[PDB]
Amino acid sequence: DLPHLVNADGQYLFCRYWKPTGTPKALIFVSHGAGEHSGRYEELARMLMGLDLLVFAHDHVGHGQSEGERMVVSDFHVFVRDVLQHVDSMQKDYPGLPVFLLGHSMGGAIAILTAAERPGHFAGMVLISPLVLANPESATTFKVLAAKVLNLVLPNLSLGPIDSSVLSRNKTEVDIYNSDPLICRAGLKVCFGIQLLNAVSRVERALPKLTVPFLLLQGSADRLCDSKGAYLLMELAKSQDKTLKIYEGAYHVLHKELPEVTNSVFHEINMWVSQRTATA
Amino acid sequence: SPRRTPQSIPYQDLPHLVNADGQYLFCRYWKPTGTPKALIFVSHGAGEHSGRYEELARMLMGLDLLVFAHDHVGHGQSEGERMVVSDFHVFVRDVLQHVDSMQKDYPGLPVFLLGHSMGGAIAILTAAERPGHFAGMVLISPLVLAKVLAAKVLNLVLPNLSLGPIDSSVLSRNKTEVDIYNSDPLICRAGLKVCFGIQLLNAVSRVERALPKLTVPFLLLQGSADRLCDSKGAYLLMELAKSQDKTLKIYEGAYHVLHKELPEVTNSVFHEINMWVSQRTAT
Ligand SMILES: *C(=O)N1C[C@@H]2[C@H](C1)[C@@H]2c1ccn(-c2ccc(F)cc2)n1
Ligand SMILES: *C(=O)N1C[C@@H]2[C@H](C1)[C@H]2c1ccn(-c2ccc(F)cc2)n1
Repeated sequence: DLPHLVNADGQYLFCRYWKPTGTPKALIFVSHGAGEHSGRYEELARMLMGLDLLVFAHDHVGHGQSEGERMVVSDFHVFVRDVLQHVDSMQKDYPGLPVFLLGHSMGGAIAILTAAERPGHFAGMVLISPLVLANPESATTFKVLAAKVLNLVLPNLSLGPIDSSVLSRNKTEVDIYNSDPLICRAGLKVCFGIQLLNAVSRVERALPKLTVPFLLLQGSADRLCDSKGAYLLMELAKSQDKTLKIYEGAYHVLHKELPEVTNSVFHEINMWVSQRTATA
Repeated sequence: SPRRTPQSIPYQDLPHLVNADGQYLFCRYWKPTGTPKALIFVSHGAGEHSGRYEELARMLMGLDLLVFAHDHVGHGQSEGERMVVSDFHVFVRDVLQHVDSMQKDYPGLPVFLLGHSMGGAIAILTAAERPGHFAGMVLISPLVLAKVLAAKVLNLVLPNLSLGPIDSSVLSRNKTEVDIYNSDPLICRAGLKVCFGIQLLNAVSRVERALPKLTVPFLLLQGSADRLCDSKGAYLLMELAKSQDKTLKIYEGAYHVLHKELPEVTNSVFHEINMWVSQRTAT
């Protein structure tokens, strides 16, 4: 019924496309964060489509309108494999077009790992508060063994839900988040918590070989992805073209923050992609 | 006899200004053909002078900005004992004097600051002294991160006490630019004097205290392999400044003088400044 793709595990992934009227100048894959879905990138995608980019996305397995037990994954690499499947199909239909990646939170870790798996393949990456660092209190050998032990008996045990007020200072956007039926607001399950720790460990190992151009957007008051991880990404990535923008006092969901922040975010992505699309 | 530059040119033959201490500062102007859209002050680094910003200034003048500069006291064609200053604030006071004179002649125009190394610390302190006054600041490897006090009282018995001259190869990976640096007679290549090193430590301490009140928009350009201004200081400036509009660009493997680095770096530096100032000049 709906636009979709069938992944290597035989699971249906819901697909979304924002095709410009004329010939596309470039392709851009949108990778959403944990618990959310591709429908939340409607405004960003419309802005990008207005630059003559063909925007495409899928809801990651266990998210939005895609199949899978909610916010569970056999191995974090499944997300990367599925992005590469979708990118490869699009590129076959649009040969020679440059391909960009845009990712938020966990979607940002997926984008990093996707570009690290295919060096020199992506024209650029836009990262909005990417998941790159674990809280040191949750990554100790003791806490990892405790989580692994707990995983054996109660893999679906919830770590408790977050206070949705840490997502954005924009109260209306918090209320939109809280009433979207496609968002999973249930607490992080132990088994998925371990997969996010695998994602952070894999990101850290990938940075010395990451050469893709990137734009990194980060809020200074983000309680989910600490701003210190954005500074470490700027320092450790080997990319020759890297830009960081810090939004003072902003929370996690920068593209759904206070209008002053959101307008700047859209403008900065517009300018950065536009400058690297003319280059093609 | 008429007052002359340290290189014996009468100041009456050159654009100049006289600072609050009665010292002549050599001035430089790059005025666009038509009506200027904005003003931009260029603040040079320690040991160098305003003549090294010729190319950057021509690019900015091409955006219809009126570019202006002076050689800091004790530098280039200005007066004063070489690379010595009574207090670091003298540099800030003199920038404000020049900015205030230009603004009187061009009322209502937005004013930007562009600074490299010590010139960047001057730009930060200048904007911190006048909140909401400057439209923006472009910083190229600014000086933000650091018992020579014994040597300060030992600079009463040994005034010329210096730290070793730096290895010019550390400034840029571009060998031609290193050779240009080494043969410019207006550059002071002598090692950093202890009394001046203390003033640079005062600058860094004052920059740290100014950051919680710094709100000016800024663009920060920094090389990852800079041995003079460690890249760590650029990350700390991004974190501690209260500015709502702040952008950092890191040049992987680049040295200190980014605007005179390898062509791939220099071309990006010029382009990024062009785009950043242009977007804030349209306003
Ligand atoms: C920029 O204008 N610079 C002047 C030359 C290079 C950077 C060096 C410099 C600036 C500040 N300091 C300094 C030295 C020691 C110390 F403990 C603090 C500051 N050196
Ligand atoms: C992005 O999609 N992210 C950002 C980061 C995980 C997914 C989210 C995060 C950080 C900390 N926690 C968390 C969840 C539940 C809990 F009880 C305590 C911390 N989720």
